[PDB]
Amino acid sequence: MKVRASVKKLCRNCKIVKRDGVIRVICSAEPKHKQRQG
Amino acid sequence: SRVAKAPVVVPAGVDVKINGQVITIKGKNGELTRTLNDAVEVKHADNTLTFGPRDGYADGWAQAGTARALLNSMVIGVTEGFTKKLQLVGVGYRAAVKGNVINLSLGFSHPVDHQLPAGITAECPTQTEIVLKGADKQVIGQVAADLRAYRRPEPYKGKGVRYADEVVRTKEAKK
Amino acid sequence: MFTINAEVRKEQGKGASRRLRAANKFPAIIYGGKEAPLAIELDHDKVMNMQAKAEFYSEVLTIVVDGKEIKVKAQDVQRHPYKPKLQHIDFVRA
Amino acid sequence: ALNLQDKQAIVAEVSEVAKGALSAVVADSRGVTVDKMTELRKAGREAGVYMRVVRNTLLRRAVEGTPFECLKDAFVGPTLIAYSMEHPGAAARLFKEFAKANAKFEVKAAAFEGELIPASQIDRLATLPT
Amino acid sequence: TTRSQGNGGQNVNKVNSAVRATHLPTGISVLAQDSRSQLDNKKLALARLKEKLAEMELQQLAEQAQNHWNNHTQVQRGNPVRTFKGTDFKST
Amino acid sequence: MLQPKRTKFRKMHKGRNRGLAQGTDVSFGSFGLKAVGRGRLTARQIEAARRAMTRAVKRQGKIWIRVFPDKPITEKPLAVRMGKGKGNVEYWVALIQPGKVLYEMDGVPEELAREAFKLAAAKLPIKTTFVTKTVM
Amino acid sequence: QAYVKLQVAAGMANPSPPVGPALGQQGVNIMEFCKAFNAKTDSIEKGLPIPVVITVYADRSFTFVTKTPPAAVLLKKAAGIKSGSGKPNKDKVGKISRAQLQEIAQTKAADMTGADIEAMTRSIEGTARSMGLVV
Amino acid sequence: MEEKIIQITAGRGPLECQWVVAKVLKTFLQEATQAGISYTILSREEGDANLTVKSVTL
RNA sequence: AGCCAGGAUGUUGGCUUAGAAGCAGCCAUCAUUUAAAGAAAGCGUAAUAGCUCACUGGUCGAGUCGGCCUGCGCGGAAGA
RNA sequence: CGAUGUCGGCUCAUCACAUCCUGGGGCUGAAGUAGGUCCCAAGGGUAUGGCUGUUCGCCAUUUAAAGUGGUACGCGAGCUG
Ligand SMILES: [Mg+2]
Ligand SMILES: [Mg+2]
Ligand SMILES: [Mg+2]
Ligand SMILES: [Mg+2]
Ligand SMILES: [Mg+2]
Ligand SMILES: [Mg+2]
Ligand SMILES: [Mg+2]
Ligand SMILES: [Mg+2]
Ligand SMILES: [Mg+2]
Ligand SMILES: [Mg+2]
Ligand SMILES: [Mg+2]
Ligand SMILES: [Mg+2]
Ligand SMILES: [Mg+2]
Ligand SMILES: [Mg+2]
Ligand SMILES: [Mg+2]
Ligand SMILES: [Mg+2]
Ligand SMILES: [Mg+2]
Ligand SMILES: [Mg+2]
Ligand SMILES: [Mg+2]
Ligand SMILES: [Mg+2]
Ligand SMILES: [Mg+2]
Ligand SMILES: [Mg+2]
Ligand SMILES: [Zn+2]
Repeated sequence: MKVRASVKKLCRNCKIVKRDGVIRVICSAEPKHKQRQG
Repeated sequence: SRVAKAPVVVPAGVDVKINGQVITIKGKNGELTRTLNDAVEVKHADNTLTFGPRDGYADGWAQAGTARALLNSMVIGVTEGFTKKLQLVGVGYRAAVKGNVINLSLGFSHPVDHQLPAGITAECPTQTEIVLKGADKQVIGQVAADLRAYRRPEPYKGKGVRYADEVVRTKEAKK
Repeated sequence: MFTINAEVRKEQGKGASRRLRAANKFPAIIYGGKEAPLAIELDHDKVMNMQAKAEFYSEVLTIVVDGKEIKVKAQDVQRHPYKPKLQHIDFVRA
Repeated sequence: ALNLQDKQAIVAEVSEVAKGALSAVVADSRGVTVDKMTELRKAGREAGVYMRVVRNTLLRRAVEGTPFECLKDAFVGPTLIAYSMEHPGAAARLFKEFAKANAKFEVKAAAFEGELIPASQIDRLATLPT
Repeated sequence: TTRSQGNGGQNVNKVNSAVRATHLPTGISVLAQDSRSQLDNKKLALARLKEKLAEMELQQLAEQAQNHWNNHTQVQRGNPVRTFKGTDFKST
Repeated sequence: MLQPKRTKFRKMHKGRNRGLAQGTDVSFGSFGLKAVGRGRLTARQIEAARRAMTRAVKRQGKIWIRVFPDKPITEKPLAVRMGKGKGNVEYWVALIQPGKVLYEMDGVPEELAREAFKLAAAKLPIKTTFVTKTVM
Repeated sequence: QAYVKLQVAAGMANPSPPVGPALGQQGVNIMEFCKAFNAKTDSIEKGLPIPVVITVYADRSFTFVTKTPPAAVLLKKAAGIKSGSGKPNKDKVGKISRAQLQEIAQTKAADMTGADIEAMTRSIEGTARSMGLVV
Repeated sequence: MEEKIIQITAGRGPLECQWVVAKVLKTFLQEATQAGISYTILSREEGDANLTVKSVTL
């Protein structure tokens, strides 16, 4: 999982979501897309 | 919002009872019951079910649309229901059922044993895919998720427990 | 052609400017040639939107101050150093 | 399409409907680009390049465009009933062409209503001048 | 980062300004403790590592020229692949 | 590496840059960067941002700079007391002017301009804003 | 049903190198297609490619329709050169005449889905311009 | 695109061998440029007399 | 925006390459049928092929969309 | 400053978690023995030796590892020196 400060939307088909106060990006087109902040 | 806007249909001769927010629905198929979210007002006028907010509620129309979707889901459930079929892709991936008890032969030292509620039953016209029908969409989806999370498959070839309409995104292990 | 509602600023000054900026008002002055100097207080976002046009520093506008139209045109400008606020906007009579 | 483009297009269709009387119907409910190509090529060989197969059959477009002439199309506009023009000649044979195209592998969404140009019924007009 | 081995005083017994730059492929290490500022010690250690690897890069050219030299005495006088006869210098 | 050929004197006071600034307006280029706050722009930072803007523009257009590290600051090399006189000359900067355009761009779209100025925000610790040349 | 045309110059039979198995992706034979292509090209000149469309059906009896020679090689022969161009914007290659463009257009007007010859004539003229065969 | 470093040397021979080295180097360069390969001169240490080279690297 | 559909013709543009036919990269990057087609924005192979997307046809339909200034939030934040 | 005993070692450990690592969530340039990893988890292991006036480090054999530290860079009204 990714630990950074500046999280950003990844491509034309990912999805910013809020999950327990942290930004989560997922895109099954790329199993990598699972971002995270903290 | 626009979900609660739309009208809600029910069939004729289907015993639908509202007791405050507790709404049950029973018919030739079966009975689906749940008490609804308190942020919603409900009333029925002789042919329709309407959803709206209650006075002094913030998430009013939102939860009204939520309850609208829920009651349409259970209306469809009591009309015919919702069907799922957990399909396996792999070399010799099989299973079985005994009413609601399932064996899984996917490479363990003990063939896994699975259970389903009284709301779902399975037959086996085939031994690589299981046909299991019911009226509870969320229950059958939970069963799907359980037999999928038992062994979530790999992303490389497509070998494991997947869904009927799903197409595998092939990430081939670069040589 | 913009018709802007503006009033007469009785007392000016720095403290007056600070309280007017608190109460959403920024000044400007009427002048030009030999006429008597009068200065007005403007409607902030209205002026910003109207001067976002390309014709603000070119065309002959019209000012409603104490119930009368005044024909003036742009001459100069001052701006907030580091914020989108026009510190001053200048009028030459037409 | 914005308001000005709509206004010029509506003036264009007003002029076209004023100049031309006869009409025939089609609908691309199951109309493949193969069928569209066949119809456009038949139109190009029969008449000029302005032969069009456009679909302007919306709830507020064709009914509000027709009032200049042939006001009867208030019953035609909605429900996806397309318009195809036939300028040259009186009783051109492009009318039966859309019926034949419907007959050859189509969903029968044209309905061959015919806009009753000769004030005839919704059936085929078998006789045409030759 | 470790302790500068002096005699010594109680402040240098604390200081972890001894910087050791170790090059992991070659294993060559150099230590810098000249200054009590650890940034300057780190910079000096990096510079000394640069210099000292520039004497392992320089003892390879000499080592291969020792191999180029042998070719001078490795010439064999016979079995010619090419022959040039006379000043006309014709190939054969 | 922007740095004076010669300075008036080798050192100078640490200095003050408070209050309001004077580089409010844009002077040379189409697209600029505002810094409302306060800080310092190292010569390395200024050169780096110039190179990065060249990178982004692909050598299309021109770059402009207003503030200069004409003031060789003396910081103190670590582990030296307040005493022993003033410190030693170490590097060069310019400080942050509220309302100042720092780097300028032209010949490329506004989108690329804001991109490159956010990249200036990602090669500088200073607060930013996107500005263009003012009509009179 | 599998409408992919993959053919080469009729002078050489059995185009195994260029496409090969691409023509035999299904279970149909590779000899029958070549025989049919030769039978269609018997009455026309040899040494140029001819496109043929195909809709394979289960009964091993394929239905196909042939077409005219490609307009690319048509304009190639019209210009009398073999290579198109190298960096066409920089340099000039040849001169292309409006009348011969019109005649090249009229010989493939029957193949192309164009009624008014002028539109497809300016189409091929623009093709030549983009390629560097200035009109 | 391959990279080759070749050495031409007189061995332990006299001025005649040095002269032969010079002539062979010239012919080698001419033949290489005819064959279409590029080159650069690295070392051209001289011999003992006029137009006599001891060894060359290519 | 979901929903049924087109998304072509010159064209398989030409190289240099091991084949490059829309996808390894470069050049012109346009002409026609113009409701629509961008020598290609994604997937892919060996070269394709094929599947998409941009864009536009058909429906539910009153609402929809992007810049700003301010109140309070979200994460950056792991001790002996 | 009319005195608050330093480095390392031993017993007891202490506690931190900031995890080295197994035990547990993901990326993978992660197919499976098998590792590169971004991390939760401190209940717990955190070896045995050679060299070293000395935590440091190299080497040999296991193997999860032989953590980074406050404990006045532990603990000397417990030991050593
Ligand atoms: Mg973390
Ligand atoms: Mg004051
Ligand atoms: Mg001493
Ligand atoms: Mg100390
Ligand atoms: Mg100042
Ligand atoms: Mg925050
Ligand atoms: Mg004391
Ligand atoms: Mg005491
Ligand atoms: Mg005491
Ligand atoms: Mg792992
Ligand atoms: Mg943790
Ligand atoms: Mg612990
Ligand atoms: Mg513990
Ligand atoms: Mg604990
Ligand atoms: Mg030991
Ligand atoms: Mg011993
Ligand atoms: Mg400790
Ligand atoms: Mg300590
Ligand atoms: Mg201690
Ligand atoms: Mg004590
Ligand atoms: Mg002691
Ligand atoms: Mg002693
Ligand atoms: Zn994505």
